[PDB]
Amino acid sequence: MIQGVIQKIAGPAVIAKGMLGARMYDICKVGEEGLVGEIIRLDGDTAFVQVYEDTSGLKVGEPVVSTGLPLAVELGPGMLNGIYDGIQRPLERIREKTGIYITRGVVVHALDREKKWAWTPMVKPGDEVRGGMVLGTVPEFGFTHKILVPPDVRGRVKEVKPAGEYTVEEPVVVLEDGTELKMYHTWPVRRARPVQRKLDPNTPFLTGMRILDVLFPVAMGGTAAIPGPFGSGKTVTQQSLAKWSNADVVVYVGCGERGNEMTDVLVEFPELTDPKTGGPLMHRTVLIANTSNMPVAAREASIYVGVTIAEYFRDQGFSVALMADSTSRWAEALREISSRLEEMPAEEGYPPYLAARLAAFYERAGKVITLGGEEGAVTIVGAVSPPGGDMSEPVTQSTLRIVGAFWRLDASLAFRRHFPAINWNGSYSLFTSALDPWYRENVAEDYPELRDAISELLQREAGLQEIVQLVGPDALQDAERLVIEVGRIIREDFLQQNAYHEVDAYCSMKKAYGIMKMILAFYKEAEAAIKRGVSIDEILQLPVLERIGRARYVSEEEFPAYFEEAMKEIQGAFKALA
Amino acid sequence: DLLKKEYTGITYISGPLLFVENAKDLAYGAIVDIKDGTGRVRGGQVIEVSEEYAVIQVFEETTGLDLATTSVSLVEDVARLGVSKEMLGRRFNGIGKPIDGLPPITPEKRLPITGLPLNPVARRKPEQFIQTGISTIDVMNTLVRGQKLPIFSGSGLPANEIAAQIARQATVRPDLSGEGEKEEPFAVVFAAMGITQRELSYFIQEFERTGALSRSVLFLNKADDPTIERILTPRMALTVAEYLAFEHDYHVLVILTDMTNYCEALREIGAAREEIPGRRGYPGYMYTDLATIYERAGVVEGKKGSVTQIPILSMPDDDRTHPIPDLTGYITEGQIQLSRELHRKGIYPPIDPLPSLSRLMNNGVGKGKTREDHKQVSDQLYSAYANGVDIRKLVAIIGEDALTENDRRYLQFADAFERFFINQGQQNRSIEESLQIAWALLSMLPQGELKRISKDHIGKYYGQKLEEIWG
Amino acid sequence: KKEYTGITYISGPLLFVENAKDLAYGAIVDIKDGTGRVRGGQVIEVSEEYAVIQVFEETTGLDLATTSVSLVEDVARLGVSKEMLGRRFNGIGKPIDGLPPITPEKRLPITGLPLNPVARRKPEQFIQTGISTIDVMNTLVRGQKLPIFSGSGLP
Ligand SMILES: Nc1ncnc2c1ncn2[C@@H]1O[C@H](COP(=O)(O)OP(=O)(O)O)[C@@H](O)[C@H]1O
Ligand SMILES: [Mg+2]
Repeated sequence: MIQGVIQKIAGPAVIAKGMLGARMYDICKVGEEGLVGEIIRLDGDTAFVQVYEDTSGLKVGEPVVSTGLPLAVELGPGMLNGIYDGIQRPLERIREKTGIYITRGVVVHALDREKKWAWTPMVKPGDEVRGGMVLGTVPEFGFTHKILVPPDVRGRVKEVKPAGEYTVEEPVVVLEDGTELKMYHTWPVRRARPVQRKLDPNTPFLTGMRILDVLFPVAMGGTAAIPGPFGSGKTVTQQSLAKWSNADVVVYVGCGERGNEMTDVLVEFPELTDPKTGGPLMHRTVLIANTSNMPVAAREASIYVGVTIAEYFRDQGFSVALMADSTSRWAEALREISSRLEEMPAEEGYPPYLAARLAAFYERAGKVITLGGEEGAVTIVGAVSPPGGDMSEPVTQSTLRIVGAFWRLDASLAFRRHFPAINWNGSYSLFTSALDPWYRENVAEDYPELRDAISELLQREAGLQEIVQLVGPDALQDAERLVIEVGRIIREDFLQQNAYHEVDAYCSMKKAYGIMKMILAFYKEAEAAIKRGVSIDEILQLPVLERIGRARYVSEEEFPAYFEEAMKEIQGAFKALA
Repeated sequence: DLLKKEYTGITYISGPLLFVENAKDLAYGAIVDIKDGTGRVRGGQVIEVSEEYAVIQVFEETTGLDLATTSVSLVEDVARLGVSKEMLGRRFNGIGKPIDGLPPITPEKRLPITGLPLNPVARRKPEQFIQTGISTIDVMNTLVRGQKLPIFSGSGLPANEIAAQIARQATVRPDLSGEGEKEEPFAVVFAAMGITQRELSYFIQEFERTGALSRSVLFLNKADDPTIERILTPRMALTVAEYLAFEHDYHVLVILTDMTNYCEALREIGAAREEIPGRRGYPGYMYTDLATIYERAGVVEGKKGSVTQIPILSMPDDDRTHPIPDLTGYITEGQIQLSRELHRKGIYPPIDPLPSLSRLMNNGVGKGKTREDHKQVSDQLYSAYANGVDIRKLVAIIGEDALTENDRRYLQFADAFERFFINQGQQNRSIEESLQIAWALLSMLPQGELKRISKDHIGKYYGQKLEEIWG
Repeated sequence: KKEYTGITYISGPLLFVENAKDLAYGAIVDIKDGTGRVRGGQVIEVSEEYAVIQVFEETTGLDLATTSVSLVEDVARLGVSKEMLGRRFNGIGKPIDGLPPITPEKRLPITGLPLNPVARRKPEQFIQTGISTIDVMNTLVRGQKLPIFSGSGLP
């Protein structure tokens, strides 16, 4: 392998000379401390290296050693219930090797080499093996971790280990060609894991929020983006999705954000309950943490590590949800490196290849048939942080052209404490028409008609607001004041949801369907009452408004009685007017 | 080592930069001493090193330097500060030298000024409520111990007075939390960057009158001092604060006077080095550089100490979308925004409640901490004030005589809110009095319109008349 | 056939190859590395000392020691035939439907010559698109260029 010496140090960039024979994007060891680096440019006898650690204190002339391999991650049992940094090092053991601060040069293994796992073989000697097939089953936190053949390994089984307890380094299956198969394998983070066939999306990804589940749905293998200014609700929404969604495994990527947000997840998740298994919530969650004051070059590595782990859990037949806390910091890191490369920038200083990276990251999602014949899915939700809320940013515009759903947030709604503050006018979803056969069978036969009626009412209310600004609310006729007040009721009851309330934080589909039915029944009765001769000032003082307006806080187990009482109360109240 | 080595052969001096050719022995980020031909010594730091030449930024001005006699000598490889427990009650300049006439401190440790990132595993959630004595902060934008809560100001707004009042009145309430302990006052670390004499004298006189100088460490960089020294001051101030809090269990409150001057000082160096700019000419790495300062606060698991930050910054032409407030809002955990309109009406403190935010409010309030009705009252106040402000815009079109009876209630609520809740003067309200005033203000609205408050609290606190408090 | 091995610079999507003055501007080349993988590329500048090549795909496995460049074709050409009706292509002429490749009747440059303005004639016949709002009020005539303006969430 190639060795060289440091020629120039400038911030996060190091130029080494004598590096003839090195390859692009290989992992290097820089200096006497052995900092981790990566080659990004070759020029004659010199190579350009970006360092994933702080470079203060380095001197010119220190040796540089090239490993000859790209960045890779260890994939195997023991990844659940843990927290990793940008290059997959466990923080809980850095916490033991070092004090409360993170220092340089710490070498830890991603998977614990001491813990023993109960191995149960499923293949026999003489069997033909192939990439993506299962070799055995190991229990892990109530799941069944399946040992997988690496995607490009073929051969015939010579011998297998009997049932027992082994570490991850123990070779369990030996092939006839002399290659030993362990309980884990390594995979480059920049290569997408191959599959058999992609499938269409026909199953919704339930989030627990009324406005996102009803008005702007996202499918099981779909993608979504949630942009907004600072203080609009991106992090709270993503953490609520991590808490309440129906995904089997949740992967969270903290790319360049606050550390208190990761501390909250580390503290509160072990006390919560997994909705579909009943165990601790943290047992299904994997965290990748790279906070703001961490080294800049590790932000891209965290994103790639997260997506690679999410694809690894896809190959075992699970449905995985991946959350990216901010994809804008990745672009900022790319711009910072591009400054040190002295290359020609794009519209706002970003490198020209930013859109290619963004497209390659998002197209890794989808519902597939795995190499073993099973079915899995990965869904990606990525947040965008525009500068000053300017939605004409290049990153925001690039993301708009590849995602299937768009959840735009508004600062004006967040100012008046109206949450989740989703801008109804600027948001859309492209999975609405494909999920109707699921909704009809699993919720109700007339649910899409109710959803379309609600959308039509919102559109009509949005149409009338140009006149209200012009001549005031009182100039409208009563038939239009009814539309305005019904729109206000919908906005303050159905769309609004409190993520910190004890009951309102989670909402099933049938509860939202009942609320929509109640609102539409009230609107129909009020529309019938106006033409009979009742002034609108009589209608909007009926006590059934408080019955409707507080149906949010009714618990899930108590809702069917409340709904049946309110539907009778509507008819009882509207027959006594005139 | 103990030897010294001098490098001659300076080939370029212009602005804040200086080039030396045969200095390949210098480590990256090291601190050097630049000696003039007349014997004057100036400081510097290496920002780029190579086998061809090294680049050094100069803290002081470059007047009097020449290429024939100037020499550069190494001081140390990594910038370090000598700290001790005995610097409480001392004053230092922008680069750590005493300016009070007392002899220099004797270090117990030498710590790197750049610091290290806190391990997210070793952190813990901040949950201790702090009573500042301001109703618009205590009730609706609650501040907890370990939080970063900057203040967004203007050119003529009294942000310094608000910061001094907060530092004077801040206390915790162990009786509400049931601990029964009696606490000790906060230690104050004060970092001034480009401060003027008019504000520095006010701060000095306020600290003298309150008697808090014996617990304070001061880092002063005046407006006539060299600009490039502003790079170092926040780092040394936070190094001292972290040392005190996490080695001697102090509760440290840190005030940074103006981050706008720090950003201009950073932009000067960024433009001198031909970096790729962001918006409005600021360098592209300003987010990371601001993050290395702010995220040094918080609490640590298994330790009694804490660090609380109150940065102050001025918004250019009151613009919230300027890059400095934009990135500060993206990094910090909330903000307190002053309003010029409230200042023109004579309301003090002129805190605008709608653009203000506190992210850690949910951790430090609720049952068993302050009171069971805190959050719902805050939400109802926010909604009602927003409705009143919205009605104020309809009045400008249709006239206030054409309003309905319902909207006049919201308009009068907004006026009474601005004239009574926000406007408090120099008095020190407790949390209970602030909640009493808030409940007295909510009583002017119909009982059926309090949608965000449960009926249990409404049946317990509603009905109190505002004249019973101010009459 | 001939291979150029004088690579001197790799950075992002570009690479420099020396002594390559025989390559025409805009030609298509194949980039081969030590692992045997072959990538595509296009020449974007030719000079006396070196030529500049923009690389398709990614440049992860490349190195200055074993990389070689060979010529494919001087002008980007496409083989056309009437067998193409019912086929799918990936955007550069490679089938992706699994059927065998077509046999070309001709090979034409993908960049087209301009039409002589004295050779055109006025469009005079319509196309039935089956949509009432297009057929009746905004009729499409044979030889017209009629774009459709849409938003983001529109179908
Ligand atoms: N669904 C919600 N329910 C209640 N409060 C919310 C909701 N969403 C956001 N908030 C409030 O808005 C603030 C937004 O903070 P956060 O989402 O952490 O920052 P950002 O959106 O800028 O990343 C939070 O402090 C939270 O109190
Ligand atoms: Mg956030």
